[PDB]
Amino acid sequence: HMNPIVVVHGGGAGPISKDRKERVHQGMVRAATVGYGILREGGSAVDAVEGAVVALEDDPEFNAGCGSVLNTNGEVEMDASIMDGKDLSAGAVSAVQCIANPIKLARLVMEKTPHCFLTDQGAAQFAAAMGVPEIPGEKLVTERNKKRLEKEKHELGSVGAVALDCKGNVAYATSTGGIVNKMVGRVGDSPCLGAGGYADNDIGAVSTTGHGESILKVNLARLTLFHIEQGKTVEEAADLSLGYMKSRVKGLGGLIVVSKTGDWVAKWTSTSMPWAAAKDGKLHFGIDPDDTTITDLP
Amino acid sequence: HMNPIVVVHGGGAGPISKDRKERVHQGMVRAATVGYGILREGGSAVDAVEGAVVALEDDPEFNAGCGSVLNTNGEVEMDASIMDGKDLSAGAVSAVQCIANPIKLARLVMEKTPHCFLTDQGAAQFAAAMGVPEIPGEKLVTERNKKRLEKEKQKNLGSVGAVALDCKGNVAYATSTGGIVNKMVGRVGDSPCLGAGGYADNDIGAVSTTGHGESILKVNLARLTLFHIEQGKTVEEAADLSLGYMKSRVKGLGGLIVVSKTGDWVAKWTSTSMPWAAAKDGKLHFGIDPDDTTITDLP
Ligand code: NA
Ligand code: NA
Repeated sequence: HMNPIVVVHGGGAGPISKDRKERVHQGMVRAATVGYGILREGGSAVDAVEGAVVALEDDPEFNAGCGSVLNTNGEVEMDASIMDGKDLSAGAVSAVQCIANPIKLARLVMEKTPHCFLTDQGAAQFAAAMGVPEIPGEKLVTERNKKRLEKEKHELGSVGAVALDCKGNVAYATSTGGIVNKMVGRVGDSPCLGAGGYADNDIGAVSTTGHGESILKVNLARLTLFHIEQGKTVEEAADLSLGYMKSRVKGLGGLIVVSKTGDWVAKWTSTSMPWAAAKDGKLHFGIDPDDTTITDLP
Repeated sequence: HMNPIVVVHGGGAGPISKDRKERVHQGMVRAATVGYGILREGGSAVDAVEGAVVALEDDPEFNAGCGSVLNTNGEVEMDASIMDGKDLSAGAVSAVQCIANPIKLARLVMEKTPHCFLTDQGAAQFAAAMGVPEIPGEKLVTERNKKRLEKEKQKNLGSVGAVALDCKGNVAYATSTGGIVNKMVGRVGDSPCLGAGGYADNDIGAVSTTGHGESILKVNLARLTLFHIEQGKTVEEAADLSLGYMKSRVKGLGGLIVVSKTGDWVAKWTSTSMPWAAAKDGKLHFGIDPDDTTITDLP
């Protein structure tokens, strides 16, 4: 049987201050631990990435769940998606408001409905009948996010995880608040199968982050896979696809990928992308290029 | 300069009833002629795909705008998307109501925002603010469809779209749908979603798709087709393969239309029927079933 692995990422974004790097280090290791945990018990690729993403949704350092950036109206409107490489079963939501964990609801969409994509008010109604707790806006809002909003007015990207399990299934999960002063009801790549992620057992899985208009226009995650189906290393593929994204539509960001045969990589063309990976009891972490650290992980 | 072409498609599903065939014909004809009149007057491919799909939106006989299916509480919710092949520029709208032309609203998203994709109340607000009219939601609601919803109490009647190659060698697609009848509030399918409902790139071509929304999304059918044309596959060979893999892998059935950078084109489907029409070299081709392909002169 396979050796399981989880890979996680934060924003493919600008350079991050070195106090915020510490809470970022700890948050990444956390999400990674919840996913590896579940795996190491022979659990599924789907639950692990869901585990991991959920831990970054509940952390206000990251641009997903609580700590989601604010739209034009200073409100949190969130996107998330999930996919299982075995059946290509999938679930997603756009523009959801007033809940803790948009990624759970994507998973609720994947397994309770014969659809794959619910948005704004219809997602919010599905939530009610699944009894998702509806909570006030402020509980997701951080004082940092109000400040940053007046900055781009008076003139931290997606989060995600990929996994391979001890059975050989892969999955991806993605979630985000979108972007600062985004138009109302703006939908990013994070809920667009192929763009914000893809998962196929006969290939591998990918979670992306960056400029989401760019990402959607090149189908960045499925493109990364196209390079692997042509038999490139995982490294090369990400580099062709990220490299295509730069040269064709002037777009920066990054992605994490795991192929069906065990290998995995975290690459980016933006400045920094927090990331972590947990395989064989070692944990791999980093933010800036060629700055990795390996630790041990129970 | 290349000879321009435009292909249009209706929904890719079960057989049409005799009483509708000539109605569907009249729709496909006017939508293709319209689009090719844009291409006759030096028009852009984006302009060509847009107008051919407005036709279909306007026509009560097709599942988009006027005549879209109803969701489970009896209302119309519409998705559309459009893409410029030159710079990969795009716009999309999901779950929109009470506007007459969603494809037209998708165009404004591409043109007049920092964003590729808008949804729901956001989309209402943006349409309203850009001078798009409000129309009683009752006007998109037709009789044929009321009897489908009550009866269902799900049928995948489909989507309409278009692809075009304009005289400069630019490609484009537009896809629009009312979706699957009886749907949950807020269900979005393949049509607004780039790489699935359609994809356009000057480097390879343009595709638009129809069928079961969820399956086209899963295998990313439009982009998947263009991957194979990249590999050497002809437009017919790639449609075969991309549609075969959706059939084997997820057991979805649909159709597509595709036009290459050279102006090679095909209509292909694995569903029983798919209304399609093309205009090219002063000629108007049209089928619904396999082998019925008529080819009359276009004046
Ligand atoms: Na968060
Ligand atoms: Na119509």
